[PDB]
Amino acid sequence: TEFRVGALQQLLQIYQLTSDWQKAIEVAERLVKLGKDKQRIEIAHFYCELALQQMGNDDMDRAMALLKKGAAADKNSARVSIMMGRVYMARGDYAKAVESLQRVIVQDKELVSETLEMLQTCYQQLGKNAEWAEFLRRAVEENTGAGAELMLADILEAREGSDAAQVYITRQLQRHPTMRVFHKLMDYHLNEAGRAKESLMVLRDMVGEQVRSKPRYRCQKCGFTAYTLYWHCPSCRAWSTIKPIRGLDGQ
Amino acid sequence: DETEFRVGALQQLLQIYQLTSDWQKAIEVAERLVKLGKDKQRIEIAHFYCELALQQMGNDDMDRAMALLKKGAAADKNSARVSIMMGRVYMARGDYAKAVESLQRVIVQDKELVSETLEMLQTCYQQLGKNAEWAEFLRRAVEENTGAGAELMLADILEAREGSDAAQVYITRQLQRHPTMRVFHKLMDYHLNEAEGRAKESLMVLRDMVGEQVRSKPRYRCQKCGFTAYTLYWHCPSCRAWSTIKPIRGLDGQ
Ligand SMILES: [Zn+2]
Ligand SMILES: [Zn+2]
Repeated sequence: TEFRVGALQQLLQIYQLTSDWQKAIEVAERLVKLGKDKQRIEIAHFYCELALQQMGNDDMDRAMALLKKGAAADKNSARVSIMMGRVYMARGDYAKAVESLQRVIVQDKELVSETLEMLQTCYQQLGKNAEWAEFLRRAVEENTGAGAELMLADILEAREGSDAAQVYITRQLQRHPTMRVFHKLMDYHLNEAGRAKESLMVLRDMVGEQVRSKPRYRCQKCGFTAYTLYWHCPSCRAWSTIKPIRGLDGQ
Repeated sequence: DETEFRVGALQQLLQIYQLTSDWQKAIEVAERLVKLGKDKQRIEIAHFYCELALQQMGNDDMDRAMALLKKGAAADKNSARVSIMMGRVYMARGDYAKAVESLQRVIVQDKELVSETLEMLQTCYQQLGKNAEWAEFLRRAVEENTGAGAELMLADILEAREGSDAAQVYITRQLQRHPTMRVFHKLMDYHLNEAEGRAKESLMVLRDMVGEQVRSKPRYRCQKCGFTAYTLYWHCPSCRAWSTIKPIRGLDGQ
């Protein structure tokens, strides 16, 4: 309908700036039927933002209703799976929280790293700590990143000591080299007491400065970078474009 | 119009000829588009010549290749690839004086490719006995942030005069001013050199792991499509662009 699509697109952008998510859905729904299948992705995020402000009213069940509408809009949205997970955890339904959250593996494998702080407090309190270490082991070799590698490395330093963990990360750091796991060299720093002990911790600190100063996430549209995760990019105003930085300088 | 139709047909011939490595036929079509007003083709014309000069360099015909390179220089005054290939031609003919001249034109044509000229220039300056001027060129190159290759080159030269310690404090300075895994790797070698006692074994295994990443990581990336490569490809196998592959800058690279 020519100029009418332009007016909707503007209205759609302005309604997100004014954090008017319900109005943003109305405009986005019209664009979906006008041929803009890409706004399907953004409608699910709008239900996620609506649900977020329903959680601030404690109406956790109305929030869960918004998330199911969001899942209806985007089956592949990993954000709805994470938020439905937080709900099932709030209710103590730790089994259903693992059934979602693990949906992220099929939805966006670059975001499985985000479901690991939860799913840990889910396997714990479900009584399945051994099944958890198997999940991490199957996640590290599936290449989830330095996050899963170090969560697994912690479990072993407590089950089998500081010596069997040093030999573990050495093998994994070959298979998947990353500067963060190399920093875990403290394992060598637990020994060695001469002139080189005073030569090795200076090398570690150099690595340590880079581990904390280097950003953790980058937008795939523009170059935006941050230490935490954003669903909406504060530079190009896109959705689902910020993923963890994969590489030596990252995870 | 009738001219816009003919332009579109030349572009189709130029595409088919690039794709078949028919550089001679590609130059003919490209020269026609230049006549019509598409001057940006002169960039593709110089690469077409450099592909031909690469054919003649494979038959030890340095005079035929240098003739083609002069034609490429005439099409593209700014092609840094021409300057480098004329360095290889002068150097095989023993003309090390002229080799420095064309290789150094890269500083103007494409500052991101100067690191690709350092090893031949180091060879040109030792053959002329101008090893002291090479050091001055390198200090200027390190300060203009040419890369870890220049930083490491200057660090061997700084050892050939004042040894360790003196070269180390320079590297630790450059490492802080410009962190790279590669320079970090060299800093590790300075810390075990003249420093055995079961901690060297701890450091030596860490230095190997770093060096294992230095020898095996790709150093080049296409700026247009992000394709990475171990060699400097002038024609990007992925997106087929010309002179988009540059050395990877950063921690992962120079
Ligand atoms: Zn962005
Ligand atoms: Zn490319």
